[PDB]
Amino acid sequence: ADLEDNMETLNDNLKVIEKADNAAQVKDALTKMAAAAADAWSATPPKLEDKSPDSPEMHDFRHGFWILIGQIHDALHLANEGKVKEAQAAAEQLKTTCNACHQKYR
Amino acid sequence: ADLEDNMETLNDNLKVIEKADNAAQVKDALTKMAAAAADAWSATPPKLEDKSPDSPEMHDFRHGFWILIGQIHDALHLANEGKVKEAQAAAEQLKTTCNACHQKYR
Ligand code: HEM
Ligand code: HEM
Ligand SMILES: [Cl-]
Ligand SMILES: [Cl-]
Ligand SMILES: [Cu+2]
Ligand SMILES: [Cu+2]
Repeated sequence: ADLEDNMETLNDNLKVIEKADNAAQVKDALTKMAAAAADAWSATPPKLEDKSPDSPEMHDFRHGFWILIGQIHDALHLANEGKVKEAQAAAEQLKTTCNACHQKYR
Repeated sequence: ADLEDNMETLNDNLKVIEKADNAAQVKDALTKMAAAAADAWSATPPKLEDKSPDSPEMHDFRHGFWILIGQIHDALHLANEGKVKEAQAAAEQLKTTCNACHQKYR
């Protein structure tokens, strides 16, 4: 529930998806990711600790989780359509969204 | 952070949106809604208290917030395009997602 644990869950489940052999394994990992991002939403990263809760930076930080949550859902839908490799590929591409936030706020 | 508080935030800001006369009012209310939904993600509703956290019903409960969060985002994007009335209309139509969950799980 702290920001570290949420980030590990995100990281770990990205690796679970990469190594997965069926759609159920992918779905489970993706829902775990979504829950971690949702929980991360209310956090203040150390580098934005001096900004007000409703500053543009804090809004944008939260928006970074918003984008990720949408994209995790896109990958979930691919898995439900039986597109295992495509869902795995979509999950890998999530790193772009991971990195976008890290570059600004980590 | 309770399920009650989160539902009030959601309800109250839906009313703020309806009464809004500018884009900024609509944007702010929508982000507060998204934050409440994200926070509600980890909750177990009274009716699903005897179900396991990874039961289909619990996944579907969480999925209800997932759908809502995407739809709030859609309304947010309308506002950012300057389509204020359209964003207000989109926010009002969120109620069907509100009700979809209430019907199953409230
Ligand atoms: C699936 C996507 C993501 C993955 C796999 C991921 C992974 C990680 C990992 C493993 C760490 C700790 C290791 C390190 O700092 O070197 C970390 C830190 C961090 N992440 Fe992420 N992350 C993701 C998405 C995001 C997003 C979307 C945001 C912002 C909205 C974010 C914000 C941060 C911040 C602020 C830290 C530093 C934490 C601290 O120092 O307390 N991350 N991330
Ligand atoms: C913007 C849409 C929503 C609005 C305006 C809203 C509003 C409310 C309000 C005012 C209440 C308290 C009144 C009552 O219980 O009669 C409530 C309760 C509740 N809502 Fe919602 N809600 C929304 C979305 C959702 C969603 C998407 C879910 C499911 C994922 C959900 C699940 C629940 C549950 C389980 C309760 C009862 C909680 C308890 O008794 O402890 N709501 N909602
Ligand atoms: Cl911390
Ligand atoms: Cl499969
Ligand atoms: Cu879905
Ligand atoms: Cu957006």
